[PDB]
Order: sequence, then C-alpha cells, then structure tokens
Amino acid sequence: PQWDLWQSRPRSEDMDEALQPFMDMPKSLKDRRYDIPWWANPFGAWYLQNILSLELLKLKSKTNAEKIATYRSYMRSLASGKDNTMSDDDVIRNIIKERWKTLEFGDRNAGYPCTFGDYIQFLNEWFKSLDEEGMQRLREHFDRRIRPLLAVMSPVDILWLEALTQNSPHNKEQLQRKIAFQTSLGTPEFFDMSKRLRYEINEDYKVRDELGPELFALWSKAPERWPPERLSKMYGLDFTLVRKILVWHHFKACYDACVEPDWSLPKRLFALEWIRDVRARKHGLFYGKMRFAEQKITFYSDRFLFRDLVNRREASYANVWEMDDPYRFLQTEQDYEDYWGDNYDVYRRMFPEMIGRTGEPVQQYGQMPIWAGPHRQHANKSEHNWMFAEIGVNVGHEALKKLELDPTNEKRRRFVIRQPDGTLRSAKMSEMRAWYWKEEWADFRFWAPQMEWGIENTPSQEQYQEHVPDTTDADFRKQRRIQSRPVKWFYESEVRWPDVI
Amino acid sequence: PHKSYKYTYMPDPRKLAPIETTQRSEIVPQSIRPPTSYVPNHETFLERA
Amino acid sequence: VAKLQHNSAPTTLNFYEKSFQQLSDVQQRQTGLLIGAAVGDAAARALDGYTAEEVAAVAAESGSLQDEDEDPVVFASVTPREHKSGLLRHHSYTFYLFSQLLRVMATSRGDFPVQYVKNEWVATARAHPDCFVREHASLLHVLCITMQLPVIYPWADDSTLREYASGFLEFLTETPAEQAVASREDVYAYTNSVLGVALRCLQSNPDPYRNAAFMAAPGTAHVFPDDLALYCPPALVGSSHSRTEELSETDSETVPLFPARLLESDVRVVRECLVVARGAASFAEGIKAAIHLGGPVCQRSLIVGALLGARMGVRRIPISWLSATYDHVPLVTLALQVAQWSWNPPHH
Amino acid sequence: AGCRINLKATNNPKSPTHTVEGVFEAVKALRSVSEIAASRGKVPHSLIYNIYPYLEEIRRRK
Amino acid sequence: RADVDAEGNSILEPLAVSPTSTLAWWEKWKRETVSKHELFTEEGADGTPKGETFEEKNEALRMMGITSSFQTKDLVPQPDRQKLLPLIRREEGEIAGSLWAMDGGELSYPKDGGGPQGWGVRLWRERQLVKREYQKVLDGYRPVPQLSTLGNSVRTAGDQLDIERSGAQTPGELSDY
Amino acid sequence: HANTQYQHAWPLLSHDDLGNSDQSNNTKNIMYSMYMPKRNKGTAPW
Amino acid sequence: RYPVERHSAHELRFVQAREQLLQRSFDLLTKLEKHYGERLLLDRALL
Amino acid sequence: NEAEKHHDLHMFYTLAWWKLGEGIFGVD
Amino acid sequence: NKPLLFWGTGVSAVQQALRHVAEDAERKRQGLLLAPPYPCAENPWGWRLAKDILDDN
Amino acid sequence: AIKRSLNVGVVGMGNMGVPIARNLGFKARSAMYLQIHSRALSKAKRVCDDLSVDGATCAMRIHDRYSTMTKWCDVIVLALADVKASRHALLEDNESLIMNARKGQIIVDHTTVDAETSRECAHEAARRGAYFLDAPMSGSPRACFNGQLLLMVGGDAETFQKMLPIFHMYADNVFHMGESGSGTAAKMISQALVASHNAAAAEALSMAHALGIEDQSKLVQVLDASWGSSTMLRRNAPLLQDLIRNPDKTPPTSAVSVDRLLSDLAHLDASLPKRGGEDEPFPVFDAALRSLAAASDAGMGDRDLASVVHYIEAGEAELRNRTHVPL
Repeated sequence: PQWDLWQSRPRSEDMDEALQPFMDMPKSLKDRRYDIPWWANPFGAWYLQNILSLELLKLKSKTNAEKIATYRSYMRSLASGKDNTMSDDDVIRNIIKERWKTLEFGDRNAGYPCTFGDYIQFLNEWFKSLDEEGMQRLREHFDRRIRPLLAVMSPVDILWLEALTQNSPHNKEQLQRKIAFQTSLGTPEFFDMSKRLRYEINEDYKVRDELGPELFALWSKAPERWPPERLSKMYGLDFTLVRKILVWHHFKACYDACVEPDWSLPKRLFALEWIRDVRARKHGLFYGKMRFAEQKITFYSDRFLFRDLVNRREASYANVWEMDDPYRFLQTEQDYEDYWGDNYDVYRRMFPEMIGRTGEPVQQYGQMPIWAGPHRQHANKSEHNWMFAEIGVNVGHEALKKLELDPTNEKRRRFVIRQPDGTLRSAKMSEMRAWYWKEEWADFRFWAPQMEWGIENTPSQEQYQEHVPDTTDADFRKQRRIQSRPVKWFYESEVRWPDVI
Repeated sequence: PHKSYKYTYMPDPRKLAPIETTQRSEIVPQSIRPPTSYVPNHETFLERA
Repeated sequence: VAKLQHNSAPTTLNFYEKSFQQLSDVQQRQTGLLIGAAVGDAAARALDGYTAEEVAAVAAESGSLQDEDEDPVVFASVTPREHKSGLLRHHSYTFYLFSQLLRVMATSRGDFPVQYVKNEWVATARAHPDCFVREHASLLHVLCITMQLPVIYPWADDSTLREYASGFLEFLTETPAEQAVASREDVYAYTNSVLGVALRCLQSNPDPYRNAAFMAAPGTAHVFPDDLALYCPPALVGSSHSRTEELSETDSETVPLFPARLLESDVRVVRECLVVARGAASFAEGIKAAIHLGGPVCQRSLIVGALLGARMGVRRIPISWLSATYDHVPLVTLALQVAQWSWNPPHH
Repeated sequence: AGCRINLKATNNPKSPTHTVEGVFEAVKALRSVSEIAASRGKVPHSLIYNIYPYLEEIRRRK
Repeated sequence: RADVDAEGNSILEPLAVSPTSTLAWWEKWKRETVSKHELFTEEGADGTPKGETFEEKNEALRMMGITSSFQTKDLVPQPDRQKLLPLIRREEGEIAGSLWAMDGGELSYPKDGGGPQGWGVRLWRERQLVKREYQKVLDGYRPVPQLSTLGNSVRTAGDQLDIERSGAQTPGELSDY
Repeated sequence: HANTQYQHAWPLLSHDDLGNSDQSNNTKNIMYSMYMPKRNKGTAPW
Repeated sequence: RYPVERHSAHELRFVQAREQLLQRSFDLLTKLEKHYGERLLLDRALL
Repeated sequence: NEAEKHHDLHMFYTLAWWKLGEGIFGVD
Repeated sequence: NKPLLFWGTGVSAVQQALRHVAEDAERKRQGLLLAPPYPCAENPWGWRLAKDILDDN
Repeated sequence: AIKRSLNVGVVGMGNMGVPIARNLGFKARSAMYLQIHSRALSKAKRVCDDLSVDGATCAMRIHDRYSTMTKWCDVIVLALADVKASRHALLEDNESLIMNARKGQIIVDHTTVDAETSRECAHEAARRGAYFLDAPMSGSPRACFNGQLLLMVGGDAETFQKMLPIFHMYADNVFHMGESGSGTAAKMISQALVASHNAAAAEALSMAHALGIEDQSKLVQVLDASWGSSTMLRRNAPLLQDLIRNPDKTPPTSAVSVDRLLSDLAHLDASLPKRGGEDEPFPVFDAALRSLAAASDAGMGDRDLASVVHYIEAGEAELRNRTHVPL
C-alpha cells in the first residue's frame, strides 16, 4: 500500500543498529523491545504534540483560528501590543522555537516530557527507518548545520553540551566544579565564525541543488547552444564544476529512480580527462604522470614553429563535445552507443588525431584459381584468422607509417587476412597499425576542415611544376598506367561494335 | 568503490571483448574406411604395418 | 541499449555494414551512387520487361503479407521468362556494361580514356547479340552507363564532366556500320543534363534537380519535370538548323535500326524516373515507385536508385537488399576502391 | 641542486667541519642569474630560456 | 509489439519506473518541451548563438516552461568569494563530505575508530584554522562577523535580551545601540 | 584466493601519488624522470 | 532466414525439410526393425 | 577492506542541539 | 492521507507483553536474571530496565 | 516507462548461488544490471570483487535488504540452501519478497521446497500480481560453472518463455513441466530415484566384493554395456569400492549431502498422498530411507551419499528391532 513517515513501514528484524550503544546492547534486552508506533515513544509523542501539530496548523482546517487566538493572546501577554501586528505564521514559528528551546530530559513522571534513553531509542529507530535517500538527506542536514558548530566548538564545549543533554545534577556539578573546565569554554565572538562557515556550506549546497536543474535543463535541451564552457562563463562557475554537477545530477536521478545510470555520460563530459587520467592501477605500486607526451622541440625556439602552432590552435577546437563536427560520423544511435560505451578507450586509441571516422573500410580480395579443382578447395579453410603483413627493404619503416598506410599509395604495405571460411580480406586501420611501434597519444583540439585558406595559405601549381614533370622525359608514369590498364585487347589481334543483320 | 564507473577496476576493453571458436570437424569431417580383404581386421592391419 | 543473447543473432547483417561508417560524407555518397544503382537493378531484374498492369497483377496476387516481408514487387519470385545463362539472370545487359566500366575505373584509379573499356564492351556485345541490338545507342542505355562518370571527381563542374563524358558517349552512340544514327546531339544533351543532376546530387546541392534544370543543356526542357521545365534554357537555333539539315534528307524509306526504343519514349521514361527520385523520401519507396511504373524497370531502377544513393549515401540503402544483390561483394569492393582513389589519382 | 664532496686531499678526510666548510664555500662562490645578467648588461631571463627573440640579446648592438 | 521479437517469442521488458520519479519527470519534460530549433529565430549580433545573456536564458527557460530563480547575474551564489571554505579544502580536506554522494559512497568523513585520522583530530584541525581566521578578524584583515545563533545562545541574558529587542545584526550595531 | 593484485582505478581529475595534477601551472608538479635508473635492460611499458 | 526470404518461401522450405525428415525417419525405422527383429513402425497413419 | 559505516556521525545528533542552535532540526 | 488515531494502535504490544509476562512467571519459578545492570564486559553501557511500581516481580 | 536494461538479482551466495551469479556476470554482455543480495554484506562484496577481477561484462550492485532488492530488481532468482531460509526470505520476513512483490516482478526460486510451500508462494505471488516460478536446480557447482545444469520449471508458460534467455546462461536442460508445483514434484521424483539407485549401487558393489570381483572399472564397463547402467552407480563406483575394501575410512564430504537428501525425501513423504492409517508400501524406497537414516545417525549426514554402504546393515538391524518391539 502507501507507506510514509506517519505510518511506519514494517522493517526486517535482523537489521543492524544505527547508534553505537545499541550495537553493544545485550541480546536479551534487544528481544525485550516492543513493536510500537513512532509516536508511542515519549519523545515521538512530545514532538507530535508540540512541533508537528503547530506545523499542521498552517494547513487549512477549522480549529486553526481557535488555536491561533490562544497563541496570539499568549504572544500579546509576552510582548505587550508590539506582537499584535506580527503574522500568524510568525507566531507559530515563535511558539515552535520556544517549545524546542524549553525541551528538557529527565524523569518521565516528574515533569520532564521524556527521558534521555527514550530520546536515544527514538533517534536509533528514526535512523533505522531511513533508506539510502533518507541517509543522504540526513548527511546533508549534518553538513549544512551541525558540522560548522563542531568545527567551531571545543571538545570542552562538546562535553558541556553532553552534560546539559543528560541533565544529571551530580555530573553537571562535577563538571562545573573544575576551574579549567570553567575557563576553557568558548567565546561568542569566536563562535560567530560558525555563521559564516554555515553560510559558505549552504552556498555550495545551494549551488549544487539549485543550479543543477537549470544547467541540466539547458544542456539537455540545447547542448550546442549551451555547452558546459558557455554555462560556466555565463554563471561564473568553475568549468570543471559545471560538468561535475551535471554528471552528479544525472547519476543521482538514475540511482533514485532505480535505473542503471548512463555510464557514457562521464566519458562524454570528460573525454579528454578520461583518456588523460583514468588508468588501471596495480596494488602496492606508486605511479606517475607524464608532463609531456614526448621529447620535442618547443615552438618558442623558432619563428616558424610559433606561426605553425598559432595557426593550428586557430584551426583547433578549444573544447570539443559530442555534437561537434568531428563526431558527425555517428549517424544513428547504434553508432552513438557503440562509440561512447564500453569501447571509447580503444575507439580513441585507434588514431591520435580526430578524423571523420575511426578506421578504414575493409575490402576483400579474390582467390587465385586452383588447377587442382575441388580436390583442394577445402585446404584454405581453418579454425583461425591467418593474418599476413608484408615486410622487406621498402616496408617496415616506423618513420614512414603514415605514408605506408595511406590507401592512396601505389607502394602501400600489403596486408591480408584469411578468415576461417577461406575469405581473403584486407586489414583494418588498427590491425595495420598494430605492426608498427605503438603511439599512445591523442589530439582533442585540431580539426582539419577549419584550417586557414586564402590568407597566408595558398598552394600553388608553380611550386609543384618546378619539378617539371614531363611524360616525354620520364616514362615511368606511362609504364605504371600500362600495368594498371586491362590487357584483354591483346587476344583480339580499331575496336568496333559487332555487326548483326 | 567509486559509484560512478562501471568496471571499477577498469579492465582493458579488449579483455571484455568476446572469443569465438569453430572446430575443425565443421570445416571437414573424418571418414572411416571399412576394412578390406587385404586387412580384414585390425590385428592384420597392425601385422602388415 | 542491449538485449539478452538468444537464438544466436548474428552481430553484423553484411560484410560492409559497419565498413560503410568508415567513409566521409562525400565518399559515402560516391559509394551510394554505385551501390544503389546495383541494388535497384538487381531488385528490378525479376520483373524485367513486365508491363504496368502485369506488375499490378503480381502485386495483387502476392497479397498475403506477414507484416515483415518486403514489397512483393521488389525481388519478386516470379518465374523467369528469359532464362539467361550466367550473369544476366540477376542483372541486365546495361548493368553488365555498367559493371565492366566500374571495374575498369577501379583498376584505373582515377580518370581514364574510353579505350580502356572499348574492348570489354564490344566483347560483351558479341557475347549477347540480342541485348546489344535491343538496347544499343538508346538514351536510357547510354545514361545508365555514364551515370558513374561524375563519381570520378564530384567537385568537377558541368563543363569538365561533359567534356570527359563526350568521349564515352561518342563510342556508346557509334554505330558499327555507316547506319547514320540521328539525334546523337540530342542524346548527348539529355545525358549531359541528367549527369548534371547526378553531379549536383553527389555535391548535395540544395534542390539538385532545380539547379540542374537551371544549368541544363539547351533544348533539353522535355526531360525535366514540367514544374522545372521553365528554368531550362531554350532550344538552340543551331539545334533547329541541325534538325532542318536532318529533315533535308527527305528519305522516309530509310529508318535507323540500332535505336530500337524511340528517343521520345526514352525521354518520357527518364522524366518519370526524375520525378520519382525527386519525390521519393526513402530508397525503398523510390525503388518501389520506379518498378511500379512498368516498362524498362531495370533501367528505371538503375537511374532512380543511383540518384537516391547519390542523395542520401550508402547507409540509407537497405542492408537486406544489399545482401540480396548477387554480386554485392565485388561491386562494393570496386566502389570503395573508386571512392578512395578518386581523391588522389597516381598520375595527377 | 647536486653536490659532490671530495676530501681525499685533506689530511683527515673524516672531518664534518671540512664537509660543511666546503659546502658553504661553494655556496658562497655562487653567482645568481640576476647578478650575472647585471654584470654582463643583459636581461636575466634572456640567459636560461629558449625563446627566439632572445637571440637578438647575444649579438652586438648595431 | 513491446514484448514480442521478430520470431514472435515473448521477451522480457523492464518494469515501469515510478511516475513520480525525477528521472521520469526529466524524460517527460524533454519529450514534451519545444524543440531546440524554435527557441530563437534570429541568432546573436556577432556570429554567436543566443542564450548567453541572462535575458535570453530566462526567455528560453520560460519557453521551456521553467521559471528561472536566478534572474540576475548577482543572484548566482558566486562561490569564488568564499574566504574560509577554500582554505579548509586546501589544507585539511572536504569539510562538506556528503556534497558529492551517489549512493552511500564518495563520502569525505573521518574514520570511525579514531586515532590520528579521527573525528577529534579533524575537528581540532578545523578549529585551529577557524582560530587563525578569527585572529585575522581581530587584526582587522577581515570584517567583524555578524551575530550567530550559537553566539547569541552563548552570550549572557542581558546581551540576548538587548539583541532581540534592538534587532541588531552585528556586534557593532549592538555597540551603537 | 582474494584480490590482492588489482586496485581501484584512478578517478577523474585525481592527484598523483606524488601530488602532481594537471591543473593550472605545472610548477607545483615535479618531474621524476631523473630518479629512474639511467639505463633499462629492456623496454618499459612507458 | 535468408536476407530476401519471404515468409511463404520459408514455410515451403520447412515443408520440404519435413518431407525429407519423414522419409529418413521411415528408412531409419525400417533399418531398426530389421536390426532388432521388433515392430517399431506402429502408427502407420502418415502415408 | 571493511566498509566505513560512519556510525560516529550519528553520535553527534545525541547532544541536544536545540539548546544552542535554537531548533535547528526543522526547516530553516 | 489517513487519520492518526490512537485507540487502534495497541495490538502487537499486548501479545508481546503477554509472552513477556508468561516468560517472567516461569523466570520467577526458576530464579532467573535477565541481564547485568551495572556496566560489565558484555554490557559496557549498563542498559537496564526502568523500575515500575505497578509491575510485579 | 523508459528504455533501460533488466535489473536481474540473485539472492543467496551459498554454494550454488555463486556459480549462478558468476555465469550471469560473465555471459551478460551489458544486457542486465546484476544485483546480488547477501545476509552479510561481506559475502556480496567478495563475490562482486571476484567477478570484477576475473572480468565481468555487466555492472553489479550489492544488497543486504530484501526491501531494496525488491525495489531494484525487475527479475529475482533465489538460490538458497534449505527450505527454512527460502520460506523466511519469501513469506516470513517483514520485507519478504513475495509479500512485497510489485505487479510484474518475476521471482524464481531454485531451492528445493515442499509442495505446500510452493503452492502458498505461487498463491501469494498471484494475489500480489507478480509471477512466481519454482525451478529446483539439479547438478553440482562444477556443473553449474560448466553451465550444464538441470531446471524443472513449473508455472506460467509465458513467464518461462520470457525467462528462457536468463536460464540458458547457467542451465542447458530446462524443462517447462507445466503448472505451478510440477517442478517441485519432478524434483521429488528425481531425488527418490537418486536415493534408490544409490542404495542399489551400494548393494551391488557390496555383493561384488563378497563374490570376489577385484576391479570396479571392468565391472562398470560391462554394466554400462548391459541394461544395469545407472548414473549414480557410474559416479560412485570407485568411492564405494574403496569404502567396502577399507571400512575404517570415513567417507568424504560433498555438495550433495545425506542430510539434504533426507530433508528432500521428507518433503516428498509429506507431500505424498496417504491411503488412511497406513502409508504407501514402497519396499525399495523404505529400505533406502532406513539405510540413509542409519547413515545420518552416525554423524555422517554431511558426508557423501556413498556412506550408505557402511550402514545398510545398521538400517536393517534398526528395522528388525523396531519390528520385534511389538512382536
């Protein structure tokens, strides 16, 4: 059915205790405990009678005026006619404040509303009745309110507060007798710092749980119109903090809705950070960070290096995101999920620069004819992929990996893969690059289509023709063309269509 | 551990990439020639060998 | 996101399904032109030669749909009325020549003269004499052959593409004997206009049909849709003078025999293909509309599907149809090679 | 920094006073980059940094 | 068919999430709000998309059905003005602790046992930092703080009475009164 | 047979075992290449 | 199912496989009856 | 190995904070 | 969403107290003790039941 | 009503619960969120840590409360040791899964239970609006690791069809027996056959030793060739031969224990219909029961089932004494 705070849901008996003394409480006295409603405890009854009733009074009912008349009369008796103009809600708040302050712990039937043991039991059961969200809210309340007081108050002050809570006459007398205990109490002038500390904590919490929904709505509606960088710039927040808030909001929504969180979101918001920082760590081994990816010459050493770097930075994104131009190769949601989920590491380590794809298309070759006929067609099938890569004098140069793996190269390195069914196919980009020395860097800024052209950049035909390529001078080009073009004309020995009448 | 990362220990994606297998019997079966007159039984076959 | 593994569902539906993602946008459109042309030709081969009412009768007869099967008109299982030997069972003679030209282009790695494919084309013509006379020197045939020429350099302007395709069209319209085939200039002009349409489709121009109508060859207003025919340039007085010179022969007893299908009928078919491609929102529905029109459904699809592929890339082509294509593996390999080598030819 | 001490030449190599005196003398005999640049007439930053405009600082003013 | 695949077999389907959940609210808001293309017709004056200014942001949120509580730039909390919390975070640790918690995790709190990394030592170090800040306040490098609830409860009865009857917010205002 | 070899992965924006972080200037960060042995007999993964 | 297979064609393939299985089952039961000397082809109502 | 249950955080609520905070438990 | 009544909220407590009083009668038959009152090794907090005049030994 | 992955939970990290969770984690290619419940959170931590180190393809979440387990999991599978724990987890606890079940949840308990318990669980699930299946698992934990288990599912046919892709991750032979409780009945029949065949194999090897056959492999070969083959005999031939040869040896422990077998047979007897004052006269079943009870009355209840060979005559002597008491 419906379970809430008013009607406590039935919980399991084997639940662990929340407070420390109940963990050491003996089992017999644990079994002695009854199963009672929350208000059956004297502290719960006191709360329901004093504070919860006044909280309910603000709701629309019939006895509201009847009780408000009495409370207003009491307030007028307290403060002459000044409090007549005070609002009814203000009067209720004042009464609640006074009843909270005048609360005392002592003998149950001697005037005190409830005992310290009853208060401890109520606190323990109230903590037990909380779920994960309840405990999270409890910790939030602790951080908002109690933590500044603890940070600003001395252990002597805490012990004095404990003595006040227990309200033991002899123990209070013993604590007050000590001269050092009298002199070690804190000063209100120093305790005033707790106000500013609490304000700062509440300011951070307000940032989180009030600017999270707004930033989340803006970034979910129009991520390209409101990127995290723009949101941080316009709201004065930290650029990293905005993304952290978005991630936290989405993950908390998933967790409190009992849905598996979108694990791709931290990758999509910290793509650069994910590649840079997230690593697998061994036990007992201390690790370091590479300040620079390689040993290179700085761009300040030469005037041309400086110009090259500034031009590349101009052509480069400051912060690349999921919707930007380099990620336009993820047409459908299948591509989107595949790229951003469980394979982003390999997908980003495949190629350093960001290109309009992740690899190269795979095309399959044709099998050489086998004159043995069907007596040998089976022999090229096996249980494994047989991968072959060309080596030789002209192949295997690490410094020429890009030019050797360029598909538009007539002397491209030749790779073949025989599948377990005999199919001869080409190799993927990662498969081709696996044969060279590994490159373990990435580029998240430079995007080639944004390069400058026209101003200061104009490739000229004169520079290329300075080599003077002449077909009558060198005929290797004609030889390669002859090699490429078909040769079936040689068996016909002007080409003309057949004549049939 | 972190409550925000799947695969808290961060294994390599190639580690979680699956493995497929195909037995050679699917590629080609094994036929058994019945004994002939020269080798009617396995004792005779072993004696000949 | 993910579903529980059961019934051993294959990871990929085709060899190149995930390979098509590894192309740029323009490369995807380039490969899509050829692959969509092939898919349309293979899908319309079953009902080749059928009429509009025969196609309607087939669709009505196969009216038992299970909500997942393809349209009965596409890849129909009707009994063959032709019974070709080895390759024209799944495609046409026009697509045979188209595939030969594609293979020559792939092996040439860039632009190439027509002499590289003359011998292959004449060998195919000798191997299939009936098809040669049936579909030689016709507008549909030459257009379906030359549709793939702009794939060599999609950024080329109309003048360069027409100049390059003139050599191919001369040999395509060259009769063996001195038959004196007429309207060669008309066939050239109509082919140039449609090639402009295809070039703008490759370039992803806004309203490629409208802009090709604007920049069409003079005297070719009858091939574009009637709403776009106003933008076409008017007929040339030189074309009128050529028509007068042709009429000055005054030889009614002499009738050309190689152009079996009339040029006007070819223009009507190409106009229907252009309107279908313009008004088609998807490759599947465009192919269905092309085949529902009857007649030369093979060439109709070879035009419409090629235009649709040039418009919306490879990935919009149904992968099931691509797998159903008979020679999809070699066709896609050649298309990928052409797309890769078009942007950096070895010779220049 | 890196410090190397050799007290072999001394009569008693195991002399902590010798060690500390040598280290302090080496520290005393050290000139800072600011002092070196002031003595030479150069900018201190144009002595330990690899920036190409600094190349003009090692030429003669002409 | 939600629970039937291509072959026709019945497949498992996740149970419906709570309609009152914030995740469901976000899903419905995304599905029902106006598309991102109709928020602004004309773009910014200088090559940039609209929505960076607070007026445009408020207009967009209104079109999406959300009333922005941070109407003005100054209404943003601006956590860069904090003088005490950053020092604690820099030296000791996360004073908040449960500010970033997904589900019972990522908690920045001292250990239960105690010892050198316990609540007592943590509070002692935090109080030492607060004492340093109060020393700065006394030396005049920082403004005198206002009157707190704890400070008022600590003060003598006469001080509390006059503070309540004067409405003073600062010890300076109390001195003036 | 318990897990005694693997450890939880480094979270985002985390600090190094030596306090090094890729935030603002690298001056607070300290290079450590000079503490490694001068020559390795083989090839380290890094 | 093949990439372009129709539902009716798949049903026809199932029918052909069913006929082949029925014939092979009849042959196998004939062989087993010969082997055992028993009577296995009892329900002879599928002819 | 053992998860920190942070049960010492709950012990601070057993101190009658209403005496000094003047009813901080409620909404404020 | 429901009345917070008082007169219908004492069901299980009566049964638990009946079990307790029956066990306490058997305990008085046997001279048993429930738990050490003073803070001991197994009860460092010294948990003890409150004395009740109405309750009988 | 959003698009997500199935929340699949496993309750009970006993001996058979760990292989099931490991199989789900290994073979779930990120198609499910794996919730793992444990009475002590340390066990759940250990299981999830071991799965993560070995390499798991699906995210995991630990639980120690049935309320959280119910609020999270879309499908729940319980693999417990005895019937009392299953009954407490399903009906008796304040946060009992079946009593607090949500309309649409599917709860499958692989623990062997009694017919009355299965009937009441199914009735409560139907009243709550959820779906319940009783699928008593068959096989050793090594067989569950190999995935070649045996499941006899009784309940909703549509629910069985929907749950098939999850069963196949740790069981290859899954049989939808029929309505609710049919799996429990089939498990009872299988256990009775197992006990009877174990007793028969023990007696056969005892008489083999008496006659003089001094090899057990050469006997099991001809037994498998003939019509006397039995799975229990094939499994227990060497251990029974060794125990007969040396009575001083104490039979080892195993996952299938004498106490558990006796408990299952007691559930079968309780669910067995009566013919009035007298029970059903099953001679072989009664002899097996008496021999197993005599074996368990010697502190051997937690050992292997082969211990019955040492107490065949103990059970016979006990029966003779009980029959002579009224004679």
